[PDB]
Amino acid sequence: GLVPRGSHMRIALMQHTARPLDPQHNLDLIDDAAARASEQGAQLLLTPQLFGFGYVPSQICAQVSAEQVDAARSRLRGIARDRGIALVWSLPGPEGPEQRGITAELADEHGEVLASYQKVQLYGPEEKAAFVPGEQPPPVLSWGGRQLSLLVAYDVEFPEMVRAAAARGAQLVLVPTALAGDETSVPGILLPARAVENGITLAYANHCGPEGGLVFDGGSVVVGPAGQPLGELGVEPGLLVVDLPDADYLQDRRAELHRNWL
Amino acid sequence: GLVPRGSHMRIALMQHTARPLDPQHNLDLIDDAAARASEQGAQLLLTPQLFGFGYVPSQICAQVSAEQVDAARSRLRGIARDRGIALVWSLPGPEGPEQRGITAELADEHGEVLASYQKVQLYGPEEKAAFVPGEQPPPVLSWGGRQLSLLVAYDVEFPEMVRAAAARGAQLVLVPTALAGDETSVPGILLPARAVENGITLAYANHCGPEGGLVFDGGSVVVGPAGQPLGELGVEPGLLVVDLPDADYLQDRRAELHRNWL
Repeated sequence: GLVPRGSHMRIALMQHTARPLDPQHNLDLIDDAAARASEQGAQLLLTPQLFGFGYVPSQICAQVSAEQVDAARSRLRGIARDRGIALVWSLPGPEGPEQRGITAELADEHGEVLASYQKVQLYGPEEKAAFVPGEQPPPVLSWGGRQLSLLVAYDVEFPEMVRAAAARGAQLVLVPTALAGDETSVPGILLPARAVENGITLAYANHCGPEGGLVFDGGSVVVGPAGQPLGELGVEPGLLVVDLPDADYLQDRRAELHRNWL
Repeated sequence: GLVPRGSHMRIALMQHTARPLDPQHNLDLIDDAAARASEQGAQLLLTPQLFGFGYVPSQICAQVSAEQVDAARSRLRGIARDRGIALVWSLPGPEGPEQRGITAELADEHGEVLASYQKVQLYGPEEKAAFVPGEQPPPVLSWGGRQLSLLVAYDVEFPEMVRAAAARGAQLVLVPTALAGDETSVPGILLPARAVENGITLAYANHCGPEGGLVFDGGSVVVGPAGQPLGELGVEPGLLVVDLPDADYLQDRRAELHRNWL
């Protein structure tokens, strides 16, 4: 509907089912979403974890080459530019299959890659066998008038990962994910706390429906600093569009002691 | 009602209003609660932050001597022994008024003090003016067949404080508190996450009603490892009695990186 008059930020989250090992199908879905989000006045689209090749870690390790990942990455840079919308995607990283991790990248509407991040907290034995964990803290960068940051999936369930972003100035944390198994506690209990305990907004974009032997939960959501859903989806495919509004835990935490007690 | 047949743990939480600077009145209330919890088969009673002198930090600094704190502490050890119930209380620490912090202590049913902890995360300028912050991590100790730990009030709102306890083996974290101002996000949003993200149980005992110029929220609650309230109170005085049931975030967290990124 009409954008708020001021200077403001409208984001979109793509929730959909990917087909394993079919990047032309999955990237076409991303392109469709990018066009629809831009038409609705969104300035950025967040898409889910490993959407381009499907959430199939062992198959990605066995079957998807670095040249194939690069071809999908160039296509995605192309969609950000061609649809004139900033885009956050998540693919395998650019190294060989035995060296790369799971990453998220943000390209601006000119297609320039502003930030790349490698998932630090791999989930379960198949991810750990298929991917190398990241060793770097989450990036934080100005975009659209706020400080954005990236994390991936299981990362957000650790308070330490969100705090690492908020410590570097993050105000809006964008999280591609792939969560199955009817795990309501992640978006229902953990996400609202990560928002409140840092005073930030988080956007969480999941797959939904049957894919690669799992049934994904959907439940994509944007949670504001009071832990309230600003918008949310259920279990069906959908494009969530949200207008964002413009204790001091982050000052008060005794970080020099906390660091010694983890 | 009848205790479960096995080896099991039944705890009680005292939620009530204290009178500022009137330890004979407030400690009598604790004694009443201890007797009632023991009669109902509870093995431990958790009571709220600074209940013995009321939640009045600046007045405690100005008016309550170390000899007066010690006299209340001996009375409380006496109630644990005489009512035959383990007791967790929270008083000013034992040093002079300008050196002491806010503490929580656990005495067993024999009146032996098993653990003492000094609140690390002071809340707001009046606490910071009246008390010295603690510098030690939360204690964790076997009692009743589980590993118990102590934190105080604002501590629990920092994920790092609960993680410090769970890292040392805590399974049941006991939290005297004093929270006013209709701050629903603490027990509604933060506590359930602290339980889920560590896989622990937390018990949270607040004041309620008008006291020292504030109106306390009540909302005392025991939350289990799925983030569900096992029992909970509203805004009126009450004695909550709960029978406790008998992802691996704690193994998976990359603590050596997290410690560098806080």
